[PDB]
Amino acid sequence: VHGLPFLPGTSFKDSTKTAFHRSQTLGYRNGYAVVRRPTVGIGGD
Amino acid sequence: EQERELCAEFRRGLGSFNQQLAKEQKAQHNYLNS
Amino acid sequence: QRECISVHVGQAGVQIGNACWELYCLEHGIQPDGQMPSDDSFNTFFSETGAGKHVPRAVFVDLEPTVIDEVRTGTYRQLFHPEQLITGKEDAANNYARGHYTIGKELIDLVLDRIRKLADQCTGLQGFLIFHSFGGGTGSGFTSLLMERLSVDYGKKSKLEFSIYPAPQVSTAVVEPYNSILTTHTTLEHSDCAFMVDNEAIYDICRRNLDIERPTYTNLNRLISQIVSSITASLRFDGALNVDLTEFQTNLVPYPRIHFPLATYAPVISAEKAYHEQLSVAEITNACFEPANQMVKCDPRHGKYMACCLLYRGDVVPKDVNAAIAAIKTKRSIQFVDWCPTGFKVGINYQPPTVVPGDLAKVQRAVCMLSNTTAIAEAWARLDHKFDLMYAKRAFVHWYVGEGMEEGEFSEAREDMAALEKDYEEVGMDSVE
Amino acid sequence: QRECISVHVGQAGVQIGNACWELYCLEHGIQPDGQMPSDDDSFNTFFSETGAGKHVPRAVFVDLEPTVIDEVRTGTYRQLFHPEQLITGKEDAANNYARGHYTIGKELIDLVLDRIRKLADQCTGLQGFLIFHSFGGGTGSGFTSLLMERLSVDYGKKSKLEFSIYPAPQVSTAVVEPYNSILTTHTTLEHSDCAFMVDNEAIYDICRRNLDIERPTYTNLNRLISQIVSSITASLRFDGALNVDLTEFQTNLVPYPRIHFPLATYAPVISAEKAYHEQLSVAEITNACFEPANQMVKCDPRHGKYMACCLLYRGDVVPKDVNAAIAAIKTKRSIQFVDWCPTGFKVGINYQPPTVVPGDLAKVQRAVCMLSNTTAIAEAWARLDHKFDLMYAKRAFVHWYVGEGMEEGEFSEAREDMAALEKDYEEVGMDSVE
Amino acid sequence: ATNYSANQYEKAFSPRYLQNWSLAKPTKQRISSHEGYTQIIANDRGHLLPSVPRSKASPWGSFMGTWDMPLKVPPARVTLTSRTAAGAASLTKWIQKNPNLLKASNGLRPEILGKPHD
Amino acid sequence: MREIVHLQAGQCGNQIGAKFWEVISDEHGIDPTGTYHGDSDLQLERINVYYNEATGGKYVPRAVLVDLEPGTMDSVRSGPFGQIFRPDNFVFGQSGAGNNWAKGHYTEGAELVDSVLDVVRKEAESCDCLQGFQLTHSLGGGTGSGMGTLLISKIREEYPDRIMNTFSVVPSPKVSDTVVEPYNATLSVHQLVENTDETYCIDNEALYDICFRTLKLTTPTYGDLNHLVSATMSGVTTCLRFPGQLNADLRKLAVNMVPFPRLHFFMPGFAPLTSRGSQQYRALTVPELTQQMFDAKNMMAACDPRHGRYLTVAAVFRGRMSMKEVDEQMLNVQNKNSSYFVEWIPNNVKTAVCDIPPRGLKMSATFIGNSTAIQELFKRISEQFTAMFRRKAFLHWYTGEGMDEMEFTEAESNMNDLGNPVVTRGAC
Amino acid sequence: MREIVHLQAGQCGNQIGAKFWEVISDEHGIDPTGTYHGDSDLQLERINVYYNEATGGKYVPRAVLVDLEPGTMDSVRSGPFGQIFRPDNFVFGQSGAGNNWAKGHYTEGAELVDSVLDVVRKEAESCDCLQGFQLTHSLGGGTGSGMGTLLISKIREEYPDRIMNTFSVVPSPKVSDTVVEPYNATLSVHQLVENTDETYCIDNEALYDICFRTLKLTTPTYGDLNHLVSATMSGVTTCLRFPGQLNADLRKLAVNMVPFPRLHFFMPGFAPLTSRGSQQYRALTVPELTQQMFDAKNMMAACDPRHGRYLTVAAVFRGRMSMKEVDEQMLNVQNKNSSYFVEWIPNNVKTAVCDIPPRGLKMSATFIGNSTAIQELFKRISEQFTAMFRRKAFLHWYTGEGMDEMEFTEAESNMNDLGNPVVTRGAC
Ligand SMILES: Nc1nc2c(ncn2[C@@H]2O[C@H](COP(=O)(O)OP(=O)(O)OP(=O)(O)O)[C@@H](O)[C@H]2O)c(=O)[nH]1
Ligand SMILES: Nc1nc2c(ncn2[C@@H]2O[C@H](COP(=O)(O)OP(=O)(O)OP(=O)(O)O)[C@@H](O)[C@H]2O)c(=O)[nH]1
Ligand SMILES: Nc1nc2c(ncn2[C@@H]2O[C@H](COP(=O)(O)OP(=O)(O)O)[C@@H](O)[C@H]2O)c(=O)[nH]1
Ligand SMILES: Nc1nc2c(ncn2[C@@H]2O[C@H](COP(=O)(O)OP(=O)(O)O)[C@@H](O)[C@H]2O)c(=O)[nH]1
Repeated sequence: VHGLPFLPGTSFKDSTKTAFHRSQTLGYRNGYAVVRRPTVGIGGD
Repeated sequence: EQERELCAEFRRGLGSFNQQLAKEQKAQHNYLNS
Repeated sequence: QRECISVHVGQAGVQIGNACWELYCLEHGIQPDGQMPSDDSFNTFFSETGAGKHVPRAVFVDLEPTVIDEVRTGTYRQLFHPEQLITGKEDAANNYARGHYTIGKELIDLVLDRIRKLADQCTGLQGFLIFHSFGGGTGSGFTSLLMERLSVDYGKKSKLEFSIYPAPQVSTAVVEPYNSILTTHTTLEHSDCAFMVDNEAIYDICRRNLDIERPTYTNLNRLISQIVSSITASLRFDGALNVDLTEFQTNLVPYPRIHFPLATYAPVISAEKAYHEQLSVAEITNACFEPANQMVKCDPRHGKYMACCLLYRGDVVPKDVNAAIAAIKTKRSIQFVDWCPTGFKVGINYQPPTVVPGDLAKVQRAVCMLSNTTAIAEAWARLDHKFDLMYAKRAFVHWYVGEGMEEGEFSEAREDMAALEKDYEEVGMDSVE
Repeated sequence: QRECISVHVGQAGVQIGNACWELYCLEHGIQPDGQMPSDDDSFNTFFSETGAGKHVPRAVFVDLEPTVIDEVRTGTYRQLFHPEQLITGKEDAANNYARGHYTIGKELIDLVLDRIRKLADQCTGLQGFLIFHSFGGGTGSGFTSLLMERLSVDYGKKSKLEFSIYPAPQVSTAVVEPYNSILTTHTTLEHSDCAFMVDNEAIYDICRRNLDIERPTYTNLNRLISQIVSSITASLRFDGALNVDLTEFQTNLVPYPRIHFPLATYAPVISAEKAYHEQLSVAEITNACFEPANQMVKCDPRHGKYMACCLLYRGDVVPKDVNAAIAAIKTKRSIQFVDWCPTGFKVGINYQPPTVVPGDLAKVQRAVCMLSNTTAIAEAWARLDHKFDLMYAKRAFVHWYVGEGMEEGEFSEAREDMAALEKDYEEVGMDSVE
Repeated sequence: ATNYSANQYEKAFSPRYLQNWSLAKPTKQRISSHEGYTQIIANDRGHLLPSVPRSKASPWGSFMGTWDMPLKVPPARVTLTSRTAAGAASLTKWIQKNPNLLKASNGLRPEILGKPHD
Repeated sequence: MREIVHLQAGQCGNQIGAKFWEVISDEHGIDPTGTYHGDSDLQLERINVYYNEATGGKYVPRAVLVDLEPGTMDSVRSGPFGQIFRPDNFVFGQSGAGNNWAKGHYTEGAELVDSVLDVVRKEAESCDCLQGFQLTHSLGGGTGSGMGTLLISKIREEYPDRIMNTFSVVPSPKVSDTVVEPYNATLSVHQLVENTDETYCIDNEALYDICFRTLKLTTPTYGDLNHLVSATMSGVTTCLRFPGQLNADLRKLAVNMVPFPRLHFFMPGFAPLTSRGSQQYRALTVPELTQQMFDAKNMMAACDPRHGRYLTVAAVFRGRMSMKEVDEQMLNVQNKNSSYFVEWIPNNVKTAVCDIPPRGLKMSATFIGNSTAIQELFKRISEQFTAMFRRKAFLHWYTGEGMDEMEFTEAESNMNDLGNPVVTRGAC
Repeated sequence: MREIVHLQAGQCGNQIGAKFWEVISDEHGIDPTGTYHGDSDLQLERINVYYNEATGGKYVPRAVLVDLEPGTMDSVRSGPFGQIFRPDNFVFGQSGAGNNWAKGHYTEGAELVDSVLDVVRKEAESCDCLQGFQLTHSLGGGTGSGMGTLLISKIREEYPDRIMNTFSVVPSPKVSDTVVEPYNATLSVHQLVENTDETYCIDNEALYDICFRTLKLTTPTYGDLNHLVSATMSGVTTCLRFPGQLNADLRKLAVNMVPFPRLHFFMPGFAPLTSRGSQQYRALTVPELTQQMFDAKNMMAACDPRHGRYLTVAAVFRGRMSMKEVDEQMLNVQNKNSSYFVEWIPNNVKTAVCDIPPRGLKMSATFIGNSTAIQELFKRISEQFTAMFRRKAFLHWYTGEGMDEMEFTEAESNMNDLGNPVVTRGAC
């Protein structure tokens, strides 16, 4: 692996992901805004 | 988390129960003749 | 200490009783031969005799044989004491008179005796749950006779009258209009809560929510049985907010006269539609209001609610019930009377509705509302219009006059029924100030 | 918190519905049984978990005639749609708006509004109501009007888009279409928000030339309309760079009150063979959406001026290449644009590459969907009027309408307001000379 | 029912937060304190006292169903911006010529905003 | 031996009390049976306040559980801590109020007040010094509000010096649980205003918000609500059970709170209420306990303090904290929110700092508030009451038990009056 | 100790601030879980300006996330540094703004402003000496503009003596992203002019130019574009985060760049920017930093400063560097280019030089320029607004949500009455 600083220009993208679903960890329940903790991220992993 | 799992399971249990009843209830409707 | 005695009257009542007791025996294990297969929760409905036998605290009464002479040869013959099932020998032949004056004054004595015996083997009686059809003789005639004397004796004791009310269109009796007006004139000041469950309604609900195009009086009784098992789940099973029989009156009947609450049940699915439904407390509550899931053909939207009592049997988390009643208290479709700011009773139990090998499905949660809508004015108006299409031509008056009912009564009865109209209207008006 | 109730009304609808909800499913995994073959919450925009692991479509298919909906109650997707969400009736509506907004239509309205309420009382944040119909048919033009109006009475100022099959520019599959179409536009001119329009003749050609299908049927067409409903709703289902919700299409398109008839056009609609020779790059995909041979509504956008165009880039679209393209298209003096709209190009860059239904269209790693409100739709309204008049002149085929509940006069008030609509497109066109 | 206010906890029991999307009944914000007793307005049976100047609305609520509603229903939104005087007059006379839709439980509740160019 | 007699009443009372004793026993060691299987002897230094040792090292709870029909009592005996109570301390009947204050204060109440009073007497005369009596009840509904109010009145007459804290689930605002709730409440408060000392007010819609918005539970049970009321009911009586600097008992809380006789309806509130996933983003420091306790979203009574003035706040902190980190935060929360604190009273906040925190939490804090905003509750019940009495609604089931209308009318006046005192002192 | 409350409103504000929290978490050593994993003790020295302490060494950003559509916060949470914010600072509402300034300002955003200001109040009073607020938004479109300026007005009337920095993404000259960007920009600038003390205008076209011509990026994403705005963000709040000589915090910068209260719109710039083919051709020195700073290629707003005069200029350096070179370079640029600077302000450039550079560089430099060239941006919005407003185009929704003709007339006249004092300095 390659460890480079977070300076602009070093934000290389993985062009293998085809899954891009967002999960609804912000939603509403019986009157109230439940703020769930995310168990999955972008892609379902 | 464990609590939720038990709850979701009970729902699947009822699911199968009702699923069965359906078949054993549709029969009495197909018994309209006999 | 939480006992209640059932006084099933008429073929209608004797048949609603069959289903009711099958469900009561199932709920508490009591076998068809009265013997709980190896706790004290049946005492609300079943008393235990020395010889380990749980006998029913009930009095099935018909002014003819047949109906009850079939419960004594049925699968529940070793459950009912061979004295509770009281039978006459000549039906009241659709004549309130032949059930309040003739064939009836010859059975009231025995009935009240069996009631006293069952009512002396009870430390604390919550009340008498009566079952009658507002159409036939026994159903109208005897219920009155019984209610009037029941009052004289057990005075304060509650008297809940679960009853089958004439339907908008369908009807299996030409003398129904009369009988009805008559019974609701005598049981208007001697009854308490009178839950009305019209059949046309159930017939429809069945076809629509259960997909049983051609039902039968059974399919009906079973659903009416689940309504009663819901009113008496706290007097037996455990709950978060328990409601005694005594409560269903205090917190429902507004003014003495307006004692005719309506009925409705939730999760009425068919184990196949219930596979695509969530049956959440909100879904179940909003459905107990939907005009298509009411047990008396009458759109409450064209009326004004006076006191709805919503019972919840199953896994009902308290906050769910709150958000539900709250969303109702916001929708415009539902409107209430001005004199009733707070207008909702809430009873949250824990025992999931039981499944009697029949039609509905096993559900986790289920509700049962008893609203006192003013939309039932149409019913009284319709019913009286019919009593007037006939008591004008003096039709079928010779029958009642020839068994007692001095003609004069028909009139005084329709007069009180006209007061019913007035009350419902006025008790729903408003004040500019 | 991003749900969208869809009311599909009429053969066209029930049929575009089949196509739309198949794509919806293959995208989130929901199999033809609900049960998602997982062993996450994105599906909520269109589906509603029962808890038993069954995902039920959030839709209300409504058709006064059986047949169409009945083939959905007995087919691959027969266990997905909750029975009471497929509300058919008994008698048809004989291509007669009248028996769709007055007689054999005001009977199913109560139940459909009922179902729509339950599918709303379960949403934690409704975005709008996507109504799909055909301007040219009983239920399509009749039930929609009644449904739309009654909705406004309830859900008041709530979004209510309208994907529609606009009358054809020459083909047509009815003789009374013109009438139903003019009547419908009138009852929905003030009750609908942004009604998208896709003509069939157009898609027919786009399928013979760009998708190599010599004999296209309604399904080839229906499935392309499903790709458009995806891009319009993609932002609220998958992550992207410039999200676009279903409340912005009413603001960044509908300019003045009446004018609310955007037109649809898709990009990378190529065909395998002709994709082994194409760099389908942001620019190519964009320039194509503005070509007067792809506009899925035969209305040469050159014979008019653009009023507002919102592009929706779905896939691998470098944000910079978008700015570049829109610039190039702006320079091109061929494409025109009204003066009262300096900035007329809206952009939405999502990330989920277009989904491939096991059937047709190529697997593109980039695709756009334009929704412009060209003033060139005026020709269409004029053509619809020529037709309405060529018949109204001899009060032809009006007996049927007065034979339901449409008082002759209504026909006049309708075309009269359609003439107002045409005069409006003239004003919104002329450029202040000051 | 009066649909009172929970004061601090109202963002929960707002209509659109309790998943009610149809136009819902409003909530009463300020509670008015009165003093002393309140006189009886009715009798034992529930009938109003004779003096008691009564209301004029129907004793039942005006739920105007799918067959009682007027045809050609006016829109819920009307903002009269960039619209001519004749069209503005037509829309305003439409929403004024449908009165019973404006006063109903299942009513329209229109929003009439904007101002036409003189 | 400052002692306490917990008189429970009705379903709400018995149920809330069940959890009170569960919470209180866990802290004092008493086990399901009644044995001190606990550690720090400090948990046995002042067990007299709530327990009466019985030959055998068993500690029996000083609690007279009252009810009008053995029902919630069966559930109490079936629940975990249900054999801890003494069989005889359960006075019940055979009828039921049926949500009728009359059937609880006159009909079925009269023939069951002697039995309760006789147990209160055996449990009061067996004390070296009875600080007073607690009553967990529900103003909305019979029994708890009927038999309960009768009891308070009688206890008052006999023992007129001892305190009489009344924890009351007040008729919630948005949704109701009894139609005759307006009537019931109006009557019950007319009695409490003139028979009690510290009536805390615990609406339920409030507690529900604290459960879904603060603790973050997507499935609340009446049990979780009980625990929260059982924690406030515990904070008020910590200094009369455990050591600590600036100690403060029940009489002190009153003296340093009740301004003028009547004005005494307080609003409770706990402090370290946190989430099973937010206890990683917060910090248990006195500063934060101060903020949570003084935010009108933690109070257990829908009466936005902001629409009013605090005449006297009470803060019983349990834990080892720095007096100057507490004394200071009080001054600041008073000098930086002046419009919401009466200016005709300096230092409107008392302060107790006990030294044994609720097992599991480093520091805690209960909040007793005598706000002027409590008018909203009384003014809502009066409006709901006037809407009914005006048109004799559900009143035959009251005048048929004997209640004359003068009684009902009086009730409204007393309540309507009290509704003025609060606004007189809420605006200088 | 100084604190900054970070507000992020809108999709653009949420994404830019998410990248900024990534940047500053890398700078301070905060891992995605929220701990410290670093190398120097200079990172915890001034960490109490963007990070609140929690239990067990958790550092949590002091950021309020505001959006009327809870969908972009979802991607922010699903990103790498998602489990670092407070769940209670995730103030969202179920709604859709639809890019209406009217809907973000005079309707549904007004139903969220109360909860937002509650969270902002909590974060502001959880401090020792608050210095101000940093709001990230985009003028073009809704939510960031309408709701953002509503919070600007509310926070300004609550705290009138605190520095308000608005990082605003202005509408683009070449292409556009919302149809009603002239309307939103006109109303939002009308709100910004008499309100905020500092406004940094970032234009996306200028970001594309500095990503293609300077960085030579092949596939620039919004992460890349947001990163340079984040770099200017980290550069401006440097002196109160790391030690150095001639410290200049936000208020000192505001004093030294605004000569008049209305002239607070700035043009940011970062300039250790070098291409992938040229960092090994790079000739690292302070004069090339000045050269790559001042040239009209790294300006992050689409306003050529050569087409006007610099009113005021700031440079915040970051790295161990000599003072002679810095001082002589920023005298030399003014002495050489004399027509690009105002003559009535002698030496119209400020210098701050901190010691600790970003991890990966040895010298960094942040440019702030208050110049006459912002007249081009405001004028461009003026003819776009006038062409859209003469024909009453797209005014349908702005008047349907409640606003009026005079709103837009006043906004355009105010933006012209700011275009006049900008151009009067070009002619003295
Ligand atoms: N569940 C159920 N309900 C029934 C049954 N039979 C009748 N009913 C109801 O009872 C109503 C009529 O009851 P009644 O007319 O009072 O019967 P009756 O008084 O015994 O009159 P006779 O049968 O002629 O002696 C019908 O309208 C039904 O609604 C039944 O077998 N099962
Ligand atoms: N994609 C697609 N378009 C259709 C389909 N059916 C009809 N259309 C278009 O819609 C127009 C008429 O369709 P509809 O208005 O939906 O027909 P309807 O309302 O169901 O009326 P009837 O079926 O004739 O009773 C035709 O001119 C077609 O152009 C279809 O199945 N798929
Ligand atoms: N906190 C809490 N409140 C309860 C509980 N059970 C019931 N309540 C409240 O008690 C009220 C009704 O009690 P009530 O019917 O008067 O009981 P009764 O005194 O036996 O008649 C309802 O409004 C509930 O909110 C509980 O377990 N905990
Ligand atoms: N620098 C940067 N700008 C962005 C990003 N995402 C969106 N924008 C800008 O945000 C503008 C539109 O955002 P806006 O309409 O205000 O979103 P809203 O606040 O939800 O209405 C566009 O012009 C984009 O240039 C990002 O990730 N980084």
